[PDB]
Amino acid sequence: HHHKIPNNPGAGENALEPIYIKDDDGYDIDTFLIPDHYKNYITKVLIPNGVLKNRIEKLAFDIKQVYRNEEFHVICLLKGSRGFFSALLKYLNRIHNYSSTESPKHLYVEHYVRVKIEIVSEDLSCLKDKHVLIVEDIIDTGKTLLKFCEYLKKFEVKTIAITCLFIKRTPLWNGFKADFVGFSIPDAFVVGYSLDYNEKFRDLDHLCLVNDEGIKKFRT
Amino acid sequence: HHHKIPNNPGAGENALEPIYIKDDDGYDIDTFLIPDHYKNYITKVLIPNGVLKNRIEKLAFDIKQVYRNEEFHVICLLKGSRGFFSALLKYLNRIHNYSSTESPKHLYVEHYVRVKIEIVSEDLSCLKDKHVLIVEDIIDTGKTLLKFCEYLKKFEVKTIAITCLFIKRTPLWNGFKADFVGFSIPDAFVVGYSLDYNEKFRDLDHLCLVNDEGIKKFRT
Amino acid sequence: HKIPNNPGAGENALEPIYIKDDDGYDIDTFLIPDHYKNYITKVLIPNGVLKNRIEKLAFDIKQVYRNEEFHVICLLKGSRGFFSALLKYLNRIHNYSSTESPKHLYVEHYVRVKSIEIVSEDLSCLKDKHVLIVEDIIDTGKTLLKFCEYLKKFEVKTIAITCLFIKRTPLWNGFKADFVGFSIPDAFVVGYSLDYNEKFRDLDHLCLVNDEGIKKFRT
Amino acid sequence: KIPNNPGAGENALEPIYIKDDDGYDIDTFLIPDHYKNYITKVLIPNGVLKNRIEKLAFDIKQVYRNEEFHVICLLKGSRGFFSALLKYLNRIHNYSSTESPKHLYVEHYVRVKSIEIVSEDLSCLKDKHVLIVEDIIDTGKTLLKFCEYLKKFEVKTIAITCLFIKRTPLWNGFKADFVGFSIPDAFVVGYSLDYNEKFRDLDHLCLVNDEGIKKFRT
Ligand SMILES: Nc1nc2c(ncn2[C@@H]2CN(C(=O)CCP(=O)(O)O)C[C@H]2OC[C@@H](O)P(=O)(O)O)c(=O)[nH]1
Ligand SMILES: Nc1nc2c(ncn2[C@@H]2CN(C(=O)CCP(=O)(O)O)C[C@H]2OC[C@@H](O)P(=O)(O)O)c(=O)[nH]1
Ligand SMILES: Nc1nc2c(ncn2[C@@H]2CN(C(=O)CCP(=O)(O)O)C[C@H]2OC[C@@H](O)P(=O)(O)O)c(=O)[nH]1
Ligand SMILES: Nc1nc2c(ncn2[C@@H]2CN(C(=O)CCP(=O)(O)O)C[C@H]2OC[C@@H](O)P(=O)(O)O)c(=O)[nH]1
Ligand SMILES: [Mg+2]
Ligand SMILES: [Mg+2]
Ligand SMILES: [Mg+2]
Ligand SMILES: [Mg+2]
Ligand SMILES: [Mg+2]
Ligand SMILES: [Mg+2]
Ligand SMILES: [Mg+2]
Ligand SMILES: [Mg+2]
Repeated sequence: HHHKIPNNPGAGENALEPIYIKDDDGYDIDTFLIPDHYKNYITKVLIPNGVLKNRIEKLAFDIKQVYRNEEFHVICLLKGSRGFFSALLKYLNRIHNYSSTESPKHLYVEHYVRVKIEIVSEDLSCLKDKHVLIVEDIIDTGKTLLKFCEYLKKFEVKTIAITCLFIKRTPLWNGFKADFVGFSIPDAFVVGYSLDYNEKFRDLDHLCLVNDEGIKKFRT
Repeated sequence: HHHKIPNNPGAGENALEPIYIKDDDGYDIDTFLIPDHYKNYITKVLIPNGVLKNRIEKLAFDIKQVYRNEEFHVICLLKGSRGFFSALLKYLNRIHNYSSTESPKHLYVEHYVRVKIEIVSEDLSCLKDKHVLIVEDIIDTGKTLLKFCEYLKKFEVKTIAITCLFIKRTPLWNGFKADFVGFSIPDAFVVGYSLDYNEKFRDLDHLCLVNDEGIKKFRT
Repeated sequence: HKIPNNPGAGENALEPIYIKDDDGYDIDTFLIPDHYKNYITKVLIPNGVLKNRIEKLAFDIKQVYRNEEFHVICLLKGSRGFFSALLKYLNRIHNYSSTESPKHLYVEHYVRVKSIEIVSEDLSCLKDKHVLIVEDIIDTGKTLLKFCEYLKKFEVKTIAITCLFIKRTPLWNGFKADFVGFSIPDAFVVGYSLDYNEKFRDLDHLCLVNDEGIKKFRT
Repeated sequence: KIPNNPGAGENALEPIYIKDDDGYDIDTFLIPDHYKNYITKVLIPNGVLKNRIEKLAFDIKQVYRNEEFHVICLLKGSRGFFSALLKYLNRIHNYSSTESPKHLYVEHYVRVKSIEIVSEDLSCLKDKHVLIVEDIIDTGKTLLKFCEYLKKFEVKTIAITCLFIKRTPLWNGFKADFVGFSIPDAFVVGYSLDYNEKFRDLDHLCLVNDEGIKKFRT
């Protein structure tokens, strides 16, 4: 197929189905290598580090398939998207190096913002007439991404697409769909892979569920 | 714990329980990156490449726990165990580089054999009074390892332990258990990760099931 | 050791790799993207050397911060490659260490500094904290001198600077890092998140731009 | 096209020239603690090895494109070079849309002693393109006779890829078709290269000091 470049933020019109992580599946602690200082604070491993990398590699492939022959500006939503973002660039670089047929005019430009609606970033005025690809780690209620796309309309961009690693199946979801989705995960608080609980558990390579002890230990 | 070093080949006395791959689960083709030349010959992806490495990383951890501060000789069963073997060495080296308390007399020595009982190797007499760890890719009926352990007992080795990446749940299984098991997989013919079908699909990074077209296509 | 607390001095700084003047590799030696090959003179430092050096820097950094929480600051957007690579090996050390405490590790922070302008969030939370600044390259050292002085306004405990490349420019103001990777000749380099007009960031190797490259991506 | 003159290296691209007396000291990279007192210097970092091999795999695929070729791993010193080679070879095949499962690579494993060969029948290599993967070329005697031994099984072509070639005055003039590094006349270990079965697990290519030779002498 010839894929149209996505330009309807929240719709996910031609979005491919993500990996469906069923309710109450995964692996126990002793299955993979988990840091000793985190071992007593984790219920179970939801998604192994290797699966994440393998999925993102396919996401990077899907993204290149639709942005083939156009330059696009990626926006990293600090600081939870850092792991997802860097892995994405890694596999994007690999694609540009192993398929040939390439032009230094159809590549990507890195941008970094922090969203809390208030924005800590650069001017973003240079995004006019540009293809924007938003890189978010996780969608819960969809409030953050909904507000952010309206704020971005103020800079007169050409298109807005959203890639997301995890979508939580929360009933509080407002219907905001990403155009490139990695995983569909249960309604549980997850940590690891740059996803945190009070700035802890970011360095955990696997996606895990926090137990009662972890929440209590690192509570503010 | 204080672990005894295993010396009862086929018993799996203190074997830790492996990952249970259930019947009729896995991922479709469009989930991960599959080579275009193999895509029409694969039913589904059983185990992603990343899960394999993450489990093997833990196996190397489990292996080091019982062989800590002891020299042991690893035996690679060519040519299907190659991938498992290389990954095992990578993470073993990883452990040695990230530990201030080790000695060059407590490491591992590589040996390579070909089993078709016919054995293609070098001496095997140098294994006298040595700790031996057999590295097998997959145990099906358990006949190969049962005879091989008897033949290996002719060289007066100290101990014989077996690590295995996949054990198939075949009713024809003779009860041979490995001491370090990675995955327990359904009774289906799998390929990928150095596992072949008529010397094909070895270069496939994921563990997959061949469809009917694939079996017919590469039949001799 | 002692934990460094004198930004610009490099009191106990270890000697870095000295990349000599007029050495490196030609284009056909390593893998270079086809779209950048005609715009590159030579490969100065291979991608693999970078990873191996950073892996050692992470070891030196953990040696002095062992049992201490420290805050790493990524100086966007050129330090990104260095920063992510640094965390990878730091996690690696923490993941195999049976003598660690989740209260004593590292905390990530991100700032954008241009020449002096600061785009960030709080940094007031760096009070009574050990600060480790992660910079990709030191040229004249002016940006880092003002930033370390400005950072002194937040009453932090310590300020240490780790740097991947230091250029031997006669314009150097004498600012020394505490953890240096390479000492490079006075030439304009690109690759490994180092750019020329937002280009060449995706280049895995550290390379020198030719005259055509300068003209092509000129503004 | 396909190299078919073993030992000549007719169209071999010149490799990286590691000059006499360059490299890095111990405190430069990560070295295992049980090996630090037994190593003089680091000659070639592990990363340079991988990056060079990645380019070698590219060069190899350029000439074998659209044809089946059989790779031969000379155990057990070529294991490191071989596994990395297959990694990047697979890497190319996984991102290429013009590949054919009829035209890829087939792995073989032989063990060479000093000339006797412990392997399979090798009769399945009849009329096949063969690529020999050797860890190091010193005098070139071992590889010279093996090519003669392999040419009796009626193979189509014989090409040789080598990671390191030593500048020893005892060299017989045997040239490889795909060369990684040209290294000085010194005994190196690491990256599956051994000294009495030691230092194989060493990720960097290093030079053994006098104490190390003394320590692990048989
Ligand atoms: N570790 C975890 N984090 C979560 C979880 N659900 C949400 N979140 C996110 C919490 N969180 C932050 O910590 C923001 C600051 P940073 O950590 O730097 O990205 C925002 C939440 O992301 C979802 C929002 O975008 P949304 O609700 O508007 O869709 C979760 O189950 N675990
Ligand atoms: N790809 C796959 N291979 C399999 C499968 N079941 C068995 N096997 C193995 C087939 N096979 C070989 O091809 C031997 C040659 P090599 O491939 O070079 O190691 C031996 C089988 O391994 C199990 C025997 O040791 P056992 O029956 O005695 O326990 C399978 O479901 N998929
Ligand atoms: N590609 C290259 N970039 C360089 C080079 N020397 C400096 N620089 C840096 C150029 N540069 C920027 O592009 C700033 C924006 P960003 O790329 O997003 O961090 C600042 C320079 O960094 C040195 C300052 O810290 P300093 O002057 O205080 O020592 C160089 O030889 N090549
Ligand atoms: N670690 C090191 N190993 C070396 C060195 N020079 C040679 N060699 C090789 C030593 N060696 C072996 O140990 C054979 C067994 P294996 O190690 O399992 O392949 C053979 C030598 O390879 C060169 C032969 O092909 P050639 O001399 O006939 O040209 C060296 O400077 N360091
Ligand atoms: Mg977020
Ligand atoms: Mg959070
Ligand atoms: Mg087998
Ligand atoms: Mg087989
Ligand atoms: Mg900078
Ligand atoms: Mg710049
Ligand atoms: Mg050899
Ligand atoms: Mg040897």
